This record gives sequence, structure tokens and C-alpha cells, in this order.
Amino acid sequence: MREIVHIQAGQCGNQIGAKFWEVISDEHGIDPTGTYHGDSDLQLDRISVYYNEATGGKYVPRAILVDLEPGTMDSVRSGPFGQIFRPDNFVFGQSGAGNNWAKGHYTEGAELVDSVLDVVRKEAESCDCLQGFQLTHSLGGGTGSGMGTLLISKIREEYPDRIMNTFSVVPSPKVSDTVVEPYNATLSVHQLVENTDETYCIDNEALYDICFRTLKLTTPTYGDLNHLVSATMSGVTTCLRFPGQLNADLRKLAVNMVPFPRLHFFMPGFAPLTSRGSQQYRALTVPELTQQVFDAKNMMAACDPRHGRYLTVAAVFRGRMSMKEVDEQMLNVQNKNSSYFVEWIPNNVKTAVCDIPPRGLKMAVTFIGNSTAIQELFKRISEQFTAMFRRKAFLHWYTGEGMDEMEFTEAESNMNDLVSEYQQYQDA
Amino acid sequence: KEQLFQSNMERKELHNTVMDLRGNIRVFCRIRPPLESEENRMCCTWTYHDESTVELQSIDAQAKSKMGQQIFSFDQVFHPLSSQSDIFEMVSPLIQSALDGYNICIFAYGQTGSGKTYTMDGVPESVGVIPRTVDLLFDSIRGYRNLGWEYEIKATFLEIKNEVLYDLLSNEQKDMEIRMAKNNKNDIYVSNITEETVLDPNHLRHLMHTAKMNRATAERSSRSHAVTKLELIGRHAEKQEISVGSINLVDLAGSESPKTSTRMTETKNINRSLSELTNVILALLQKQDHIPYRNSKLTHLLMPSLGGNSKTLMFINVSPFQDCFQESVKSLRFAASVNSCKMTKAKRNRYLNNS
Amino acid sequence: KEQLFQSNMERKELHNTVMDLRGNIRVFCRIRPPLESEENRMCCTWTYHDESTVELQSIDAQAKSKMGQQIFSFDQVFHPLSSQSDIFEMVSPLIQSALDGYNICIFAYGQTGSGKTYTMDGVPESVGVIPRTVDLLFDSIRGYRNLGWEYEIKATFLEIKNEVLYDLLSNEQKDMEIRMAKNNKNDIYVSNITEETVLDPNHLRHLMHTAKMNRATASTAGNERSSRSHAVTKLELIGRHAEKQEISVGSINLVDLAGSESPINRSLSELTNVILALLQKQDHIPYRNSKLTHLLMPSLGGNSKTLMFINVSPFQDCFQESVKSLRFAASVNS
Amino acid sequence: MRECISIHVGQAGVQIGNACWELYCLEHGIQPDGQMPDSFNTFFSETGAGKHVPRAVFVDLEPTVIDEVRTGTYRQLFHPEQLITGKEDAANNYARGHYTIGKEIIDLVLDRIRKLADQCTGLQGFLVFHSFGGGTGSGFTSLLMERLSVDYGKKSKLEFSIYPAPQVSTAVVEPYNSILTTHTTLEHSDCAFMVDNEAIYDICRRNLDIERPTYTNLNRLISQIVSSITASLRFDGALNVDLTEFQTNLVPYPRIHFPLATYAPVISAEKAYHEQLSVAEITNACFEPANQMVKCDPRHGKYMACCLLYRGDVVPKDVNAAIATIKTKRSIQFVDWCPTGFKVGINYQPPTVVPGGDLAKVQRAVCMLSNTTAIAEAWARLDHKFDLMYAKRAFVHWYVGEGMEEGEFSEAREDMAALEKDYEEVGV
Ligand SMILES: Nc1nc2c(ncn2[C@@H]2O[C@H](COP(=O)(O)OP(=O)(O)OP(=O)(O)O)[C@@H](O)[C@H]2O)c(=O)[nH]1
Ligand SMILES: Nc1nc2c(ncn2[C@@H]2O[C@H](COP(=O)(O)OP(=O)(O)O)[C@@H](O)[C@H]2O)c(=O)[nH]1
Ligand SMILES: Nc1ncnc2c1ncn2[C@@H]1O[C@H](COP(=O)(O)OP(=O)(O)O)[C@@H](O)[C@H]1O
Ligand SMILES: Nc1ncnc2c1ncn2[C@@H]1O[C@H](COP(=O)(O)OP(=O)(O)O)[C@@H](O)[C@H]1O
Ligand code: ALF
Ligand SMILES: [Mg+2]
Ligand SMILES: [Mg+2]
Repeated sequence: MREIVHIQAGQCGNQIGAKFWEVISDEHGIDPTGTYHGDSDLQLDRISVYYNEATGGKYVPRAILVDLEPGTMDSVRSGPFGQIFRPDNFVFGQSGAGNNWAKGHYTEGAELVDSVLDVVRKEAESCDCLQGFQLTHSLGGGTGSGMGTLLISKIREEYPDRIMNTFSVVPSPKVSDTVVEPYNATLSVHQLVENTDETYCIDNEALYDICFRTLKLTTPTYGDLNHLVSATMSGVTTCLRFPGQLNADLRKLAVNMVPFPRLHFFMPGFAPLTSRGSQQYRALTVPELTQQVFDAKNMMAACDPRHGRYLTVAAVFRGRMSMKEVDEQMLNVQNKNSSYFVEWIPNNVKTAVCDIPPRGLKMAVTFIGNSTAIQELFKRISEQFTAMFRRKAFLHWYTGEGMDEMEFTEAESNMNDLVSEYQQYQDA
Repeated sequence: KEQLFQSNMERKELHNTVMDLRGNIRVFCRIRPPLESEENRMCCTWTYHDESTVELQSIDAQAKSKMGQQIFSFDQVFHPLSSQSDIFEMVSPLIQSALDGYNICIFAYGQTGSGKTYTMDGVPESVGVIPRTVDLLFDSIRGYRNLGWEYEIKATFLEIKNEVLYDLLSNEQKDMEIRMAKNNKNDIYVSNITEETVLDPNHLRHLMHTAKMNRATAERSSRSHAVTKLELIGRHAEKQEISVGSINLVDLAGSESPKTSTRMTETKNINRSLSELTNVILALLQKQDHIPYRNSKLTHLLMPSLGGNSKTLMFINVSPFQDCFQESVKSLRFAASVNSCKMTKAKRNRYLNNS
Repeated sequence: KEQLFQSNMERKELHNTVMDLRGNIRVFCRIRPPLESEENRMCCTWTYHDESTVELQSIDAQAKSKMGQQIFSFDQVFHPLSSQSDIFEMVSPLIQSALDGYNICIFAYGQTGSGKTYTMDGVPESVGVIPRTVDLLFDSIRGYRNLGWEYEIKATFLEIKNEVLYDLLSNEQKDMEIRMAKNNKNDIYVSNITEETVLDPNHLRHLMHTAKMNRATASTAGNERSSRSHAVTKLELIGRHAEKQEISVGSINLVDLAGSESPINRSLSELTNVILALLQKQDHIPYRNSKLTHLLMPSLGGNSKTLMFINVSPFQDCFQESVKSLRFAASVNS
Repeated sequence: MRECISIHVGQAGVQIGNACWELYCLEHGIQPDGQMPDSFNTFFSETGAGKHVPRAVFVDLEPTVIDEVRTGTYRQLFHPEQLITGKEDAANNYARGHYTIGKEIIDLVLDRIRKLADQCTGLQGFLVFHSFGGGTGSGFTSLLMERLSVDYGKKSKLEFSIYPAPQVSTAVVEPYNSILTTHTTLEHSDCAFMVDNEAIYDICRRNLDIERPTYTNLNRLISQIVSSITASLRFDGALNVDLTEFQTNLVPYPRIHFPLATYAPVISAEKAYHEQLSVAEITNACFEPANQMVKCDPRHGKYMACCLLYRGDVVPKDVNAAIATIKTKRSIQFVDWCPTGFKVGINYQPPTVVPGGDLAKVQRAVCMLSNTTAIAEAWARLDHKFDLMYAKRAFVHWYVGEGMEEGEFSEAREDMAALEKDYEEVGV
């Protein structure tokens, strides 16, 4: 039943996936053990797209956990909702790519690839129908980036039909955490845009500020950030996994949001961003929600829409809402943000109301916009690239592992091409 | 009468010279002799206004009401009674230019049963463009050996299918990638290609025979793209000069619509090729600043042929029957649009080895 | 007969269209072979890249590495082995265009002794552009006679030295002014000039001999008058077809430019600026800033075809001016 | 027994059919089981047991809607044989529903419908419910309509689709689906009815006076429309006119076959007391330019046909007087050779509103199937939208990659242009 396969890569990838499966289990009333104990039969019924039933109500999440450092999966085992997985899935190495993409693609990853590929394709054949692949990963480290690239290459070479969907965590413009993360991201996204069809730009400082001010948080732990990502991803597919008055799926988001093959990089968005106790200073309702969802204050990247145009938007409106008000609101935001809006492509909106709301929250929406503002992010990434490239800054680590600058030059050329496409369609 | 014959021969040679030196692509519309089975099934009417203009009136009732005088003037139009020599006569100067040190690409646009393999391969009966081109190339090679030019021929065979590159020469499954050379950004090569050095025309004939046997082993021929790259290097010891040229023999897949008798993925790749080619040629006609050359493998492989320093040929193989009149007229429209196209000026490359 | 020349008329109309689409303005370079009196002259290292590109190199290794790149591309390159027929092969289409009613400019550019006079006038042993042009023009008129067309040739000889025009067909010195034509503001005419009617090649040969004799050339006799004067030969074509009218008028401007070497350059610099502005599609062209450019109003328009030859001496002492001439040519090719 | 059948495809089709069949079971006193605790024999096959199975088949490529109707109250109403279900939606592609996945269930549904036809004694026609801009509602329906015309041709293929709205556009690729299905529907449709969304919004706003209606109300109005359409078959009236006369009565020309619906009274329960419900006043109300279901100005298009359907204790004398008075109106316009186009479907079977619905119990109700040149402008604007989207060949890769070509795109466009030429030449 149009099932979906779930992939893990990097520490960030594994953690965000962990909280994501906790969120989904909350959605469908699933105990940490694996036995169903919710009251809504409807969730349990359609649970096959995620939780493949094994025996007696114990549902194994369709999860593949890939890493080269056993610590992350050790934490998952120790952590709750880790034992719920079928332990055969924890397919990991021992050495570690050491935040080195070449190591993540030709060293230990290059041998763990088959030992994870067997399990993933056995799970795929165990499922009835398949839709795509969600590489829940990060571009921060080299591991979850290099092996992720190799794995998507393999999946594309074996499955041409499916619609993969990587939730890449784009490096922060300012709060840089890795000395050579620009090289890692550039090399990864080269092969991605070579094969992939949907990525995302999530900035750690973006969520840091969002929780600092919008959420009134003082300790932006990675718990908060990866909780937001989980809610976002969950909303991406609640259309498929749940009934609705006007239902959508991954296919809709795949074939509507891409006017062109390459131009397939995305920006998510979610509402409502209520703070801890802000239920009084405003009254919760869908108009104020739609107002506070499209602003640059409630984006996900550092790519300010004040320098880009929303090529397409795919608001989902998970919950119960009125089409009339959202039509009026999109018309009005078209009127006001026309400057930051593709004049060449009109009537760009994808209201796909899905009936079921999230737990304990009456109204919800997931913004998905193809803002022509990522090119600034790619320009800063390529500038970091060339600045580190004039002196080949700490290039010995990559070159020593049988790798040549030809690929770096090509990846930089292709990112310049991506910036050219973004600007060429933003101005035109 | 001898002066009249000399004037006629020189006029024909000058016409060949101007039409080959003509910029961009020498769009040629060839109508093969109609098959008797399809003739009695259904056929339409065609009239040749001249040797380079064709008009498929088809004198229909509804099709005529939609499409009447379909007269398109090209560089050369071939009658159904035209022989193989009639189509190799103007390709001979093309091969001369290729051996001069120019990159050359040859295309054959047509549907199933058009006669594309009759153009290049030539069908088991008679010969095609490929063997006569090889013979002319070797004759010019010996002539330039008498002129002191030592030339080497390098052959690489590639087949493009459903985004997966297949080596026609090697049956082993290999991951093929096409990349620009390190020496120059314009020339683009393919990695891990089965590349051999031609020793004699007999070896080339045997290689062609085994390649075509694999191709037949690989109705896929009706709807598959194969790319032949013949790279030539000519060294002159006395002059210490190297002349480099390439020949690109490319047979496009069937241009027929999906209809009913067609599989999904092959149709999809055919659509990729045709749609991307149409988009890039219309952008070139629109003098667009950027041509999205890196969307499909077909245009990216032939960057020198399409966006570099090369001269390209169009062979418009069209079935003259009415049952395929829509596709025939659409192909004629594409041929007219690409005849209106322009290409970068041809540049001869001379490499002096003084250093 | 009638169909033959009708097809010829269509072919020449299409040839004019082709020439207009190509760009009309074409630059060629010709190198004079060394003579018997210059065998002890230091030459230059001429590396022939193609038939459209050539690079000149100084023998002196001290300056060879201090000049960088000296490569220049043209439309066609003529080596010393090239005969006058090869040069004239690129002029006959322009002669046809003149027959068709278009204005043609033929220019020879270079330093003193480069061969501009040899390129244009030539020698009795090997005739230049002018005699071959005259012969082809008369043969074309004989052909046009078959289609009612009546062509009459009006030749005017004048010389420009110091922004003052002198008539070479008469010793009666007068004051001549270049004024706009009566029936065309764009077309130009010069008063008081002797406009003879050409009947046969012998008549025009006598006219050009008389003009040369009255010119009092001193290019090598003091390097005062001929070496710093422009020899402008103008051939007017008046095509007249009977029973149909629709007449056509063309002009052939054979100009032998003065020396481009450093010391009048007043006309040459203005001609260079005008040519560059035409290549740049400039809205306003400084035509009236020099007598030579003022005379060539109708022959430097959009439909007019301009031809230039860059003659360079293959000698080391002529390197400093050859590089300037090739830089002028590169200002055209790029 | 003038027995006819209906098919329902796509979310619009299935929900509209659900409404239609709930209303029929209510008007006939039919329980959800399928018995009445003759007239209804035209749509309900009577089993050996005390059960009347509807002569309808719900088919969709996506199992969600058919699944929900199986979970609806009317599973026992439907014989589970008819509920033909696919696996994945048509991804909003005419290409899919007409070339890729259709050729795999069309045989099954054709066997189903031929089984029903051989079950039927006297076959009348077909009632297909679907969308126009929806993927399956264009592809799959064009495939079925041509296939049935091949099968019968003589039967009354009554297409009852949804015309996409001018301003509000839920999907993004509607121009493609519309132009393609019309390219493949015009040559084989007896007559296709047209319904718009903005008009139903305006009606429920200013006439029903409801601020927040769901699709259930839109479908309720559609259901009342079809019930009034078919009451002549289902019941005896003073003048009964059936579907067979409709082909000749409505269209003046073979190809001009796109009438638009209109219902009256459209007032809520409050105005029932404020109105004494005369036949003349509703006769005027159905003709007013803000009461039609299609966003056009009927004052700006010459009418070619106005089929008026009535129900309840209505005498033809006052109806004749009222239509004569409306004929004397100045704003109303007609063509020359049809100066007497007023054919009435008077009937003396009162309509009944569903319990818990919106409309009140009205002694009389009238529906008019207006067909006028006013919809030519709507056709022109949709063709313009398609032409501008196709100008830059945006999105076209999907359709070409599921069995489509631009040649017949332009052929369909010129077919639309010829349709407009026919419209203007009928207008004069
Ligand atoms: N009036 C009304 N319209 C609906 C309803 N459901 C869907 N639609 C319309 O259907 C259009 C899209 O076509 P769908 O029926 O939803 O999709 P489909 O025909 O199944 O094919 P897909 O586009 O692949 O899902 C939308 O613009 C909706 O407005 C409904 O319940 N009532
Ligand atoms: N959303 C989210 N991102 C994280 C979290 N922890 C780390 N990150 C980001 O993800 C990247 C992780 O690098 P990673 O690929 O896992 O390192 P590697 O596996 O050793 O190669 C870092 O650059 C962080 O920016 C988290 O808990 N949530
Ligand atoms: N000039 C010609 N003379 C004889 N037969 C021809 C000619 N052109 C095409 N044909 C026939 O058309 C058929 C097409 O076969 P082939 O060329 O392999 O496929 P395609 O035309 O699709 O490339 C051949 O079997 C050949 O007999
Ligand atoms: N190819 C040649 N062979 C022999 N003599 C030549 C050749 N070219 C020029 N001359 C000599 O040069 C003289 C012509 O001078 P020239 O160089 O044409 O003057 P200018 O410098 O004005 O062009 C003639 O007297 C002739 O003897
Ligand atoms: F039939 Al042929 F290619 F078109 F093999
Ligand atoms: Mg073939
Ligand atoms: Mg002299």
C-alpha cells in the first residue's frame, strides 16, 4: 500500500529520525514496546506505510539505521523507542568516516554499503508497493553525507521509478561547526542534484533564533530543533498516510513543485509556533496561523524571502480548515508579496487539507515553498569553497584517500549553475 | 560540348561547396521508396518543387482541411529513386572536412521503418554511409601519407538507453560517465570506454560486424541511441604539427508518438531526448543567453557537436505514407526549425610540437 | 539567353544578400616577398597559424620575450607565394555588387613600401586590382547588353594630400568642393572634377596613365608628395534597362591610402575611426571631420561594402609599424 | 424499464455519486440496506432478496475514497463487486489516467459495466461523475467515454463533470488536464454538463446564506440537480421528457454541447417564511445572472437552450404565462432560428431535501440547464491559461513522460479555437 522506506545517516540524522519515530508513534498511539494501544483505529489501519506489523500487534518501524560510529545506535538502544526497532536494522560499521566525505564514500562506508543495501532491499521486497526514499541525514559530517551519497546512487541505479526525498540539513551561514563542511556539502549536493529530486535548507541558527524568540526558549537544545524537524516531516506525509477531504501524497509534492528537473530544492515551513504559555496574548485560529506561516519570521533557512521569490507553494493544512479563507489569504499574499513572487508562474498553490490534526493541536499547516532565495546560500557556500580552494585548505585529508580536485571543480561549477538557474528564474 | 560538361561539373561542385560551407546544419530530407505493403495499406501524395524542396500535400479531406500545402525548402531533398551514392556525394566533402581537423556529427531523424539504418549501416543489401565513409577516409589517409601526414584512428562505441550507458563493444556491465577533458573545457569524453586503435579497414569491418551483432542482440534497435566516436590525429614529422578531428555517428531513436505499441521507460527516454533537443534548439534560435545543456545525457555528450566547434548534419528520414502524416509533418517542422538554426564557426586546430 | 541572364540576375541578388549577411567589411593581409635588393635585410619570424590568422615575431631574443603575444586573425591571409589572382578573387563579388547598384570601397593599408601601390596599381608584368576590375567590369557590361541593360562608366581621378583635393586628369588647377548630391542628400558629388566617360579598357588605361603622370609621384623621390597622399579612383556605374526602366547606379571606389608610418595622418586616423564606428554600429559617425571621409558618404553606408588590405613588410626594421597595422586590423576582427 | 446507469470516478466523482445515491435512497424510501419498508427500477436492480442494488459503479485509481465509502453507511447499499479500486492516484495527470494505468483497469470496469448492461432491460445512457483539472477525472474518464462510444455510441453518454474555476485553482496543472480531456471528449460526448466552484460559493453565500460550507453542501446541490434531472425517468409528470430527447433538444449543433446547471429555490430555512414560493418568482430567480453554477455573465451571451425542470404541485398555465413574460424581457437574449426555446420539464413529484441538509422543504423546485454563448469567455480564458503555461514548456516533462506529445497539445488548442469560432458564429 504505497509504502515508504526510512533511512538514517550521521548523528544528526539518527537523532532526528529517533524523535521523528517517537512523534509518529504518538500520532498512531503506539507504545514504545511496539504494541498498539491508541484508540483511533484509523491510524492503526493505515499504519502499514510506516509500521510493518510483525507479530501480535508488535509493529517494527520500517527503519534503516546506518552509521560508522557505534555510539549513536548505542544511545538509541539505551534511549526509549530504540528497542522498538527490529535489531537486525542497526547496520553500522566500527571505524568511522571522521567527518571525511571521501572516507564516507570509499572507505568503511564503501563496504558497509552492501551490508545495509541487502537489508534495505529485503525490506523493500517485503513491502507491497513503494513510493520513495527519505534519507534522514545531515550534510554536516562526512559520514552521513558520504555514505548517503553512495546509497542514493545505488538506490537510483536500482530503482528509477521511486521518488526519494532527502531532508538535508544545510550548513549554517555563520555558526559553522566543521572546518571542511563546505567541501563535504558541495561534493554531496553534486551527486544529489545529479540524482535527487527534493532537498531542504535547514539552518541550526535559524531554528536557534526561532525557538529563542518565536518560541521564547532559553536553551535551544538539539532536542527542540529535531522535534521541529520531526513535526515538519510528519506533516509532509500526513496527507498520504491519513484520509482527508482533499488528499495528497509524496507524488503530488513530487510532480507539482518542479517546473524543471534540476530545480528541485525546497524550503519547508510549519505553523502554529505558539510559545510555552502564549495562549492568552492571542486566540488560536487559522487566519492568524496562515498570517504567521508565510512570513520570513517563520521560514526554515537563512535564505531570507526578502531576496527571493516563492516559485511555488504547497501548503497542506493538516487538520480541519476552510478553503475559502486560505484562497483569500493566498490571493492577498500574492498581492502584497508579488515582488517576492514569481510573476511568470501564476496560480501557484497546493491546498491539500488532510482531516486529522496533530495531537493536542486543533489546527496545523506545513508550508512547502520553492523560494528562489537558496541561490544566496549556494553563493556563500561556493565562496567558502573557492576561499578554501585557493590554498586547497586542508585538502590533504581528501586527496590522500585516492581523490582528485577534478570532482571538486565540477561540483563548484554545478553549484554555480544552480545559482544561475535560481537567479535566471527569479528575475525572469 | 566538353566546355558545357566542364561548366556543369564545376557548377555542381560549387553548389556542393556552398551548401556544405553553409553555416550550422545541412538539413537533408530523404524520402525512401515507399514499401508496397504500406503503399497498398495507405499512402499520401508528395511533390518536389525542386531538388531541395518537398511538399507533402497528401490531398486528404480532414488532414487537408487541417494541413494543406506542406511545402518546406531544405538544403537537399532526395527522391525515392535516389541511390546511396546520391546521399554519400555531399557527405564526402563532410568527411574531407572532418579529416582536415574538424569535429563532425551526423544525425538521422526518423521513425520505425524510416530507413535510418539504411543510411548509416545500409541494410544487408547494398552499403551505407558508414562503410563508404570509412573507405573514403582511408583513401584520403593514404593520399595524405603521400603528402607526409601520419594519421591514427581511434574508435569508441557507446549506446544510450533509459539513462543507462551501455558499451556496444564490451558485454560487461560498467558504470559509464561522460566528462570534459582536462586539457580543454570544450572537448568531452567518456570514462571507462572500450577504446581500440584501428589497424586496417579489415579490423574496422570486423569490429563493425561484432558491434552490430551485439546491437541486434541488444525491436530495441528501433528505439535506441548509439553513439560512434571516431577520433583522428594527424602528425607531420617534417612540420611537427598535429591535426585533431572527430567523427560522431549518432542514430536517434524512433520519433513516433507513444500510441499503444510502446513500453514506458523507452518511450520516456525517447521523449527526454526529443524534448531536450527541441528545447535547446529553440533556445539557440531565441539567442538565449544560457542554454540548459546539462539536463539530458544526449546533449551533454554532444556538447562539441551541439555547442562547440563542430559541423552537424540532419538526415530527415520520413515515411511517405499518410498513416504517419502527423509525425511526418511534425518531423518536417523540426527539420525546418533546425535548418533555421546557426552554429559556432568551424575552427581548425593545429598543434605545433616545437616545445 | 534571356533565361540565362535572368538566372544570373537572381544569383547576383542572392550574392549581394549573402555578402550583406556575412558582414561586408572584410580585412585581408598580404606580405610582399623580399626583393633582390633586400636580401641582406633582417626579416621577421612569421608563423602562419591558419589562412585567416598569422603571428609576427622579432628576431631579437631580448625583445621577443618582452612583447607577449602578437597573434592577429583576419578574414584571409595572403602569403608571398600568393599571386594577384588570389587577391582579386575576393574583389570580383564586390565588383558584381557594384554592378547591382551597391557602393564598393577598396582600401590598401600599410606603411611606405608595404606594397599598397602594387596591391592596387601593380606592375605591367602582374596587373593589380584596377586592371582586372576594369576587364571584369567591361565583360560584365557586355553580358548585361543581352538583357537590355545599358551600362555607362564615369571615372573620376582625384588625390588628397593635406585635406585639399586635386584633379589628376587636368593641369588646370581649380578649387573643388565636396557637396551633397542634387537628387540625393545621402549621395555626394564634387564640383569642377573632370568626369570622363569610359568607352573601352584602352580609354581607361590611358586615363589612369595620364592621372599617374599628372600626379607627379614622389614616394621614393624625397618621400614628400606621393608617400603622404591618397590616390582615390572612382568608377561610377549607370545601369539602364530599356522597356522596363528601374535603373540602378553603383560606384567602385578604388582608394590607395597614404603611408601609415609615423612622421598626413589627419585623413587616415579619421578613416580608421569611421571604420571602427561602423563596426560598432554607432548612431553618429564622424564623417565630416576629414575630406577623405567626407568624400565617401554613399560608399560607407549600411548597404555599402568595404574592403581593406593590410600590407606589411616582412622586415625587422618594419616591425614597429607592422605591429601597429596588425593592431588596427585586430581592432576590426574583434 | 428505461433503466440507466452511472459511474463515479475521482474524488469529485465518488463524493458527488455518494450524494446522488443517498438522495435517491431517501426519495425512494430506500434504507441504507437497500429495501423499501416500478418507479425505482430504472436505477436499482432488485435482487432475489428484499434488496435493490444501485446501478452504479465507483471506480478510482486510489483506494482511499472507495475505502471510506466502504466504511460509510452505504456499504450495504452497494454490492462490493462494483467498488473497483486502483492503487495510486493519477498524480493529477491526464497522461497517467489515459495511457499508463488506465489500460490496466479499463478492461475490468468495461466487463463490470457490460455485466450491468446485460442486467439492464432497456438501456438509456451513462452518468459519469468526475473532474476536469483532476488527473483521473480527465485521463481515465476520456478513456472510458471513448471506449463506451466504441461499445455503444447510440446510448446517451451524459457526462456530468466539474468545470474548473477561473480564479481559485486547487491544483496547478488544470489547463493541461482540461484541454486534453476536452480534446478527447468533444467528438464523443452527447452533452457534458458544467459546474463551477466559485458560483456554488456565491450561491451558498448570498442565497443559502451559509458562511462555512463543506464539499458536502456542494454535492448536496449537485445531487438535487441530478435528482430533478432524472425525476422524469423516476416519476410521472404532467409533461415527462427523458434524456433521449435532450440531445436534439439542447444542442443546436453536434459539437456545442456544454450546458451549465442552475438550481432554484436556493434559499435556506429562514427565507421559507419570508417567501410564499410562487412559480413565477422562482422562474425569474433561476434566470437571474447571479444564480447560475458557472462564473459567466448570462446577459452577455445569446442563449441557445434553456431546459427548465420543475417539480411539485405546479400547473402548466402559470408556467406558460411566466415563461412568456420572461420571453418579453429585454436583457434575456436568444439566437434567431430558435425563438421558441423554452422546453419545460414540468413534473408533479415534489423534491425532498435530505435530513440534516441545508435547503428547506419547498413545495416546488426548478432547475434550468442553460446553454449559452456566455461560457465561451470562460473557455477562452482557460485556453489562455493553458497557452501561457505551455509557452515556456513548464511542467511538460511529466506528461511527455507518461505518453503525450506537444503536437496533439497544439491540435487540442486549435480544436479549442475552432470551438470558440463555432461559439461566436452561433452567437451571430
Ligand atoms: N465540488 C467538489 N469538488 C471536488 C471534490 N473533491 C475533489 N474535487 C475537485 O477535484 C479536483 C481535482 O481532481 P480530483 O478528483 O481531486 O483528482 P482525481 O480526478 O482523482 O485525479 P488526481 O488529480 O490525480 O487526484 C480539485 O480541483 C477539486 O476541486 C468534492 O468533494 N466536491
Ligand atoms: N536538526 C538537527 N541537526 C543536528 C543535530 N545534531 C547535529 N546536527 C547537525 O547535523 C550535522 C551532523 O554531522 P554528521 O553528518 O552527523 O557527522 P558524521 O556522521 O560524523 O559525518 C552537524 O553539522 C549539525 O549541524 C540535531 O540534533 N538536530
Ligand atoms: N531506399 C530504400 N530502399 C530499399 N529499402 C528501404 C529503403 N529505405 C528503407 N527501406 C526499408 O525500410 C526498412 C526499415 O528498416 P530499418 O532501417 O532497420 O529501421 P528504421 O527505418 O526504423 O531505422 C528496411 O527493412 C528496408 O527494407
Ligand atoms: N615583385 C617585384 N619584383 C621586382 N621589382 C619590384 C617588385 N615590386 C616592386 N618592385 C620595384 O619597386 C618599384 C615600385 O615601387 P613601389 O614599392 O611600388 O612604390 P610604393 O612604395 O609607393 O609602393 C618598381 O620600380 C619595381 O622595380
Ligand atoms: F527500426 Al530502426 F532504428 F528505426 F531499427
Ligand atoms: Mg535502426
Ligand atoms: Mg607609389
